[PDB]
Amino acid sequence: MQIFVKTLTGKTITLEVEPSDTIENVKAKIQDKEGIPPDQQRLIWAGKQLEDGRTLSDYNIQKESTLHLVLRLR
Amino acid sequence: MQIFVKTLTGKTITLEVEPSDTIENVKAKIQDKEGIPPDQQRLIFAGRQLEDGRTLSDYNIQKESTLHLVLRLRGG
Repeated sequence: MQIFVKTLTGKTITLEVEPSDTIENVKAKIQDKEGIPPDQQRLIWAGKQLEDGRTLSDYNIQKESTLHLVLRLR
Repeated sequence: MQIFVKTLTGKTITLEVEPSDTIENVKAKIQDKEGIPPDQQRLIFAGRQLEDGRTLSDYNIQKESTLHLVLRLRGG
């Protein structure tokens, strides 16, 4: 299925994912498409930071859902 | 000075801060007003998750700026 990942800087990308994809999986796909290291990525849904071991389905993230992405640089 | 803190779920508050306040200091103020423990807070400005030990001045966060608050809690 397709989801959207938007930064808070106005940048939007599409991703092809599966409901059973883990958040860690999704970060890997974002690295593949955009080059952003997973260690920097924090994905956000329902106002909160998602956990690497949980799946999209776990959070009721469905087709055409929009996630937020913010970056931690340290 | 005044800044705004907004969640990504439509909740907004005002906070009185100083430029020399660290992000950690800001989290303490949010806990004072909202009851949210600092470790459950993440603050965002211009797409960047802010580091706890740096200041509002370090990030060029000026009066009437908006910070985004993202929550962080195991299982949710």
